[PDB]
Amino acid sequence: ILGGREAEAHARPYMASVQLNGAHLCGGVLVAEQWVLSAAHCLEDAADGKVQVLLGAHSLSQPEPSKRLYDVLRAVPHPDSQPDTIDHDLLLLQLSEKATLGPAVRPLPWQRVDRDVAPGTLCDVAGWGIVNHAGRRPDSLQHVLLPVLDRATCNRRTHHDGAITERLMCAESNRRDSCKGDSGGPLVCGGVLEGVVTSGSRVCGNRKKPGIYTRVASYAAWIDSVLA
Amino acid sequence: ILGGREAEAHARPYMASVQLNGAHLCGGVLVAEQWVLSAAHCLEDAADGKVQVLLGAHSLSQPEPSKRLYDVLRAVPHPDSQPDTIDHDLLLLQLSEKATLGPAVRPLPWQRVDRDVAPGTLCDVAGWGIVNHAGRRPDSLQHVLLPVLDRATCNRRTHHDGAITERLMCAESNRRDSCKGDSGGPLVCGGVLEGVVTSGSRVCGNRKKPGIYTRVASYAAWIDSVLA
Repeated sequence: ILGGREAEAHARPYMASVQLNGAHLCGGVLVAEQWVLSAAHCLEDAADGKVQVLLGAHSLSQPEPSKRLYDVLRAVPHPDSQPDTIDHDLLLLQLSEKATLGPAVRPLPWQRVDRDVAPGTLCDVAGWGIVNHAGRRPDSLQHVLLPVLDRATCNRRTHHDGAITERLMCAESNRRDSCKGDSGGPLVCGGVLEGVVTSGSRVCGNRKKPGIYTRVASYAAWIDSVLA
Repeated sequence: ILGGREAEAHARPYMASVQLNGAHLCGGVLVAEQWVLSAAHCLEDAADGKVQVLLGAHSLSQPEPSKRLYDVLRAVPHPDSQPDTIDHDLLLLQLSEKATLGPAVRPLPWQRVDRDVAPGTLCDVAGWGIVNHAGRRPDSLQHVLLPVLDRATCNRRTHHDGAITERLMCAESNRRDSCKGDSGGPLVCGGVLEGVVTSGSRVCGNRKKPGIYTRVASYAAWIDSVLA
């Protein structure tokens, strides 16, 4: 997160860190007791090793009683994920067991009505991604409030040139923005999960290249079937 | 609503007024494009007449551009609802057509994870019910912030002595409370629907007799089956 602030201790209990051999790789959001939503491009770059999910954490390096690591039994793609759609694709991670819930670990309901978030709405993005362009990695969870950008403006030739489809949404990237290591993390509006960070190799903090989040309402039926 | 204040007009786009022969009878909450959640008893026990649900309203009498009346195609009470109890006091009403969504009309996501809300949590209840012990009714929507009360305290012999099932929850009622006409309406915590105001004769604003709300998380499977 660029131009953000350190989040409050464990104020976002659905927040997950998808890890690769014990190192933060991408964000994730706990969506059921045994399921975490993340970005497919995340698991693709998952080096060669043990993928695990860290729940109940604030600080990545300090011991905390709510911190718990789970193994991923499997990762379930959706119907039209292919070579070329992977940048903005979702992935459902199934934990080795049901997560122990409490004040520092709790699923977040997601939006199930396919209707766009009104432009200008302030949504919260959290993550342990890059904090400056030089690559400073934070220890504690960061977050920022970003206004939703209307798709029309996001698709201008000067911005994303028609690449933003009905399954994606944009947020302003004027200084404040999500970046490298924030992908797979939540975009929450009004206490409801509306999108998932799916940055890819996008430049950060450039107002002309707004942040991209794939809309979870678009995949509600699919999430439903796999969780049931 | 007792000890509340007038809610900011159309700030709660999911609020519905279940009406009987043109008058407000119960509160309700829009949970899908064509479905409204309410309390079974509030409807089932009343006098005969035409049932309609009013969406996009603030004032019950003044014309407003977002206001729309919908007929009900059918009502699906919970199967275990009985006239001699307040358990399973949920009712699903199917609108004659899909509601026209917009800034003032929008469904509210509900809790699907079974879980209890942490005691002390501040939840918002809104409704067109009685504003005083005399039985005065407001023209505009009112709301009040209530802290959730743990089940053990609520089940004390001095409070609701055993009556509160695992699928019921309470909220404090010390001079602030939901009351007659508020039944069927939403108890919202953190932007997500957690409870539905239960029907049942009970005094209002008495701190010794807390407000009882039906926990929607315990009925997720049933709700899902009717909405499919």
